[PDB]
Amino acid sequence: ARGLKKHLKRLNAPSHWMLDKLGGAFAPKPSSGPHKARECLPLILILRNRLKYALTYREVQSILMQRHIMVDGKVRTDKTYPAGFMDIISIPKTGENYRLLYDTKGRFRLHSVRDEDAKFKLCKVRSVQFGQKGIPYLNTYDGRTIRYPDPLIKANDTIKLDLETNKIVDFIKFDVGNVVMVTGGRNTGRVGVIKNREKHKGTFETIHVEDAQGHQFATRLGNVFTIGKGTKPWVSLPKGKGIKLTIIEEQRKRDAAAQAA
Amino acid sequence: GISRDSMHKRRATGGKQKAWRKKRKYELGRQPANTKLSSNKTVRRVRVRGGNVKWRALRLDTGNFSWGSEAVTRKTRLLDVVYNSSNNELVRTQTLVKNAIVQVDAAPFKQWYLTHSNNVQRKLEKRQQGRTLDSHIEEQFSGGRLLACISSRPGQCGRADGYILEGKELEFYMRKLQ
Amino acid sequence: MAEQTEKSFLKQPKVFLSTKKADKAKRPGKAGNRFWKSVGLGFKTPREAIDGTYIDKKCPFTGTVAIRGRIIAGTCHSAKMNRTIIVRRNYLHFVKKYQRYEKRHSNIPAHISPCFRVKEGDHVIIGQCRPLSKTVRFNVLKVVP
RNA sequence: UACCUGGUUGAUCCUGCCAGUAGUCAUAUGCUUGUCUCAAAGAUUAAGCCAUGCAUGUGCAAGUAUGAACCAAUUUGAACUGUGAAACUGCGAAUGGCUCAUUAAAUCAGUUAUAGUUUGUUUGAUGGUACGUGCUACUCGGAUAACCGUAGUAAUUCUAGAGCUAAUACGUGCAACAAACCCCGACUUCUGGGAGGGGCGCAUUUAUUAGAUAAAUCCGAUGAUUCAUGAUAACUCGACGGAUCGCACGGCCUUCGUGCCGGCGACGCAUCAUUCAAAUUUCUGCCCUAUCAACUUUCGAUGGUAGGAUAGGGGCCUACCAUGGUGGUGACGGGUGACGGAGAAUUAGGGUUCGAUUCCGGAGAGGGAGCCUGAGAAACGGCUAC
RNA sequence: CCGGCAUCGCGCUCCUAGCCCGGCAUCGUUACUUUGAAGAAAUUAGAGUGCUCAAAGCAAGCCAUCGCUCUGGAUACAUUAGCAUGGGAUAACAUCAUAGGA
RNA sequence: CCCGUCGCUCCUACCGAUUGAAUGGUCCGGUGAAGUGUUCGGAUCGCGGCGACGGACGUCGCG
RNA sequence: GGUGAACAGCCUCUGGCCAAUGGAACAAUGUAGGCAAGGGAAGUCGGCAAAACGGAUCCGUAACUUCGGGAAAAGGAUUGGCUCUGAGGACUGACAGUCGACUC
Ligand SMILES: [Mg+2]
Ligand SMILES: [Mg+2]
Ligand SMILES: [Mg+2]
Ligand SMILES: [Mg+2]
Ligand SMILES: [Mg+2]
Ligand SMILES: [Mg+2]
Ligand SMILES: [Mg+2]
Ligand SMILES: [Mg+2]
Ligand SMILES: [Mg+2]
Ligand SMILES: [Mg+2]
Ligand SMILES: [Mg+2]
Ligand SMILES: [Mg+2]
Ligand SMILES: [Mg+2]
Ligand SMILES: [Mg+2]
Ligand SMILES: [Mg+2]
Ligand SMILES: [Mg+2]
Ligand SMILES: [Mg+2]
Ligand SMILES: [Mg+2]
Ligand SMILES: [Mg+2]
Ligand SMILES: [Mg+2]
Ligand SMILES: [Mg+2]
Ligand SMILES: [Mg+2]
Repeated sequence: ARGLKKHLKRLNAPSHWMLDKLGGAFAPKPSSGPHKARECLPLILILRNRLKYALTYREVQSILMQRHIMVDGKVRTDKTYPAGFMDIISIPKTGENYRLLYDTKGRFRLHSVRDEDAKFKLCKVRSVQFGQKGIPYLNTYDGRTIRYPDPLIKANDTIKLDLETNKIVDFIKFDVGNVVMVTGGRNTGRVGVIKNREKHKGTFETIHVEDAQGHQFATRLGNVFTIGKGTKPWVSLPKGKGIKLTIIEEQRKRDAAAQAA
Repeated sequence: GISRDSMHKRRATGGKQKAWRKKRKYELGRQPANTKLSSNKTVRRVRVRGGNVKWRALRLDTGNFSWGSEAVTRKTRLLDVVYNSSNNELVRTQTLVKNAIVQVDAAPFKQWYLTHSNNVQRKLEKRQQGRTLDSHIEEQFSGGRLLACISSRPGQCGRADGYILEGKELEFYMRKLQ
Repeated sequence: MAEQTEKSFLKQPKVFLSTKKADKAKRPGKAGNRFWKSVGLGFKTPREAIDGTYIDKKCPFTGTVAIRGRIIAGTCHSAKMNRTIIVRRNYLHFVKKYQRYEKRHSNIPAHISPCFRVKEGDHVIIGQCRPLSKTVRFNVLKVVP
């Protein structure tokens, strides 16, 4: 039409928001922000629909305008903020930290972390290039721009950032054999170790990953995300250690949980 | 207004295209500038998409011309338009337009060329053993005004910038000027 | 000289001919040497596009067009225009009601550089570029006769 | 539930249709109707016409207050203290919503591309020189609404004039080095220089140059670039480089002087990236019609070159040149009681028919056409004309 | 159902490259076929769930049903066009006889 | 059993002089509102330079 | 000779003429030529007479047809002056020199 669309209808909402169908006509319409806004969750979905600390739009407004809800080292009072992958959401009054990760079935969990693994975050880089006066800088998929990059940190790689020094402390070089976890598509959620990476001139680079227990799959580059060097992750995985389990297997889990009680 | 739409054209097969929209702004045009060469220098603001500004140069006399073979770029004053690769009428009515051929003062270039105690003549003798200075441009200095190719977009940026002719381009335009 | 044939002097942008300090081996496109660009994708820049005198701003190798998008193969259907051909993309179509194939086709205008030399009905490989004209969105990258 | 039944005959076996049979998230209507849950409803005809009323306005501690009010009420110094209605300023009104008229490779779907572009905002990073002969900043303008007052008009958020008073409205204008380097350049000693002093932010445009190899001291990206970016010479009557607003006070005297000072924010300028997007754009795909076989092209048709315009590619337009483009694989033309799609009904399978409609995309606001503001409109709950 | 082998396997220098050595680049196209990715939800199929059933909905269930636990909110389909991997049976195109061959 | 002409009633379509008629479109040409851009234009309105002149005047500064 | 498509009309050169009985006046009716407001064939047997159209370039051109035409159908646009630009040639030694009356 004749400008930006400022309403979002619940059915048009991303499928991983889980939100119901007769709940209304409209959805939170996540504001423009630092993350892709189709791969994100508004802090209203973080508060009302997952943690249930409120029960209405206006009560979530009270939550956020109290200045309690602090994201990534700094309080964000916007109620449609596109919080997404490894954004850390802290609450001083509850002294309670959360970190937003994919779970194996393609959705977002809020995994609790203690303070030491909440002092910092971890994100991949979009691309590193020069700027004014020849000073190099790199761009992350969180949008952050970092100047004077370590001369070895390259594109597609991963970098840890503290919230006080607010710069790089270490980086994982995206390469063969380091644990990744896909962040988009049908394979999203599953962690695994890269086992192969083939490139075709002029198209998306394909990443073949193997899970911790035998299964193998493939993914496009924009979706994969190294976590740690080697098999060991540098982040606390959720209750499913990044293994997507077949529906038969997950039926057996619930059957066994039934027959164990 | 003036429109850049592909709607009013035919199709590639040659059939008419029934209209389905009313004209949109983001397919507009604006009427050309026909930048004259005149003393009463006049460049007017136009406010375009994105809110930024373009400089419609209605008429200029003073331009900015480079000399690549010696890498010196001097302000100068335009003399006249003498050749224009699309239309003779544009030469006739003296419109400043990209890839046109104007004539320039040679005053900044002469006074530069005289440039380039013992510290001075030592540097002059270090140079001036490499002067080549083709006769085709030297005779043009002796005539007192140089051919130059305007390379800016005066209706787009509001300037008459350009470069002095040398070499095959000089000699080809020359061989058309007689 | 032959290639300068129009009412303007044809010349390659940002390439400066009559320079003082010139040398035959610095990099092409610099110090008076003709510009060319390896379009890539395994396509090899032709020898006469290297040592060619023609000046052509729509050539993939020597011009200002970048080959990006999708790549097609077709056949030269006619070479009756200036620096352009129409490639016919024969293929087959699936009629789902009938489980059979009907052959459809499409004529595609494609810009050739003067480096290439096409006769009617020559296998060609073309790649997508910026819109050069009303109908031309492709440049010829390979010609197999 | 992958189905048949009555009718040509004196009777028979057929081809064959007629009629029966069942559904419709498919409408109308007729008869009838006690309870619960659910919930389409001026689309088809008239994208015909509209009385009335509403549907888009906005206020924080943080742009502007003794102009007139309310609450505090004064040791009668200063506040306008605190609540602020009106108004200026800023922002939104380009979303929502309604409809399907026009439109049949067009919109639209899947899939690309932008290295061919603009993008208020978000988020993150970022920013010297304003003149002083680059030897540390150099000065503070009235008028304007609301108010008061005098009025025309029959008249409308019609309208002239006087008196007042602000700015984050408007308009000026202080500038943080070594200048790193770049070009001139007195004389010295001869210079390969010392050089004494004279010219140089960031954006805009133009131009030069660099942006590095291969087996017997080279350093970013791409699948692909003269890319990212640097240096240079300039260039602009330069948009810009903060005359803004909040609280909480609180270490310590240099002249003990609200004194040396100092943090946390709000707003705002510009650049890059991100995001919200847009706009173009590649391939393939759409119903019936040959009683629609040639259509396009002087006046843009297809292409080339140069330019103009656009935010940008492009015959989008101009000048010149070439003689091309589509078609029996159905162009062009005509019909459509035709917006496209996700999908709906029916279904053994395959299909047949439908899809105005609440989700996505497009298009319109009586019919056309043209523009202001703005980041965003060819807006119609904006204007101009017929 | 298949890995790898050898037989009368044109070579590979380079990443994947053995405890001299498997499984390495470029130097005919397609279709077909397998697998993979990306694939908007709503609709449909289909898993769980005693809205009392049911159409539905996406909830909700168990603690001593005392200051909280366990949560789910699956999965499929998506023909045609495009991208990518394995095969070469079947089927078209082009074509070693001038050798301008290796 | 049955074919056709003729006579009559009714329905439907056809040809048909009438430069037939109406509605709606499309093209060429004529006229052309209006807006946008442009040239001149200059109603008034801003340091109100200077005459060192008595709130005034002309030279007025350019915008 | 000029214009012009032109042995059209109009004007001039060589050659030839001012020969047609003259003076005054400008009344009616005439013969020949024009022009008229508004209307536009009502006039009259009848558009008789007059007016209108008229060259050229570009576009467009119906019914009917013996397929040759109708056709210069009908219906439109342009045309001056002056200053330019472009294209079309000849002779001589893909270029150079010399010349060139015209047409678009
Ligand atoms: Mg809308
Ligand atoms: Mg059946
Ligand atoms: Mg019978
Ligand atoms: Mg019977
Ligand atoms: Mg029936
Ligand atoms: Mg309708
Ligand atoms: Mg209406
Ligand atoms: Mg162009
Ligand atoms: Mg319709
Ligand atoms: Mg809609
Ligand atoms: Mg609209
Ligand atoms: Mg409108
Ligand atoms: Mg309305
Ligand atoms: Mg003549
Ligand atoms: Mg005659
Ligand atoms: Mg008359
Ligand atoms: Mg008569
Ligand atoms: Mg009569
Ligand atoms: Mg009579
Ligand atoms: Mg009569
Ligand atoms: Mg007559
Ligand atoms: Mg006739």
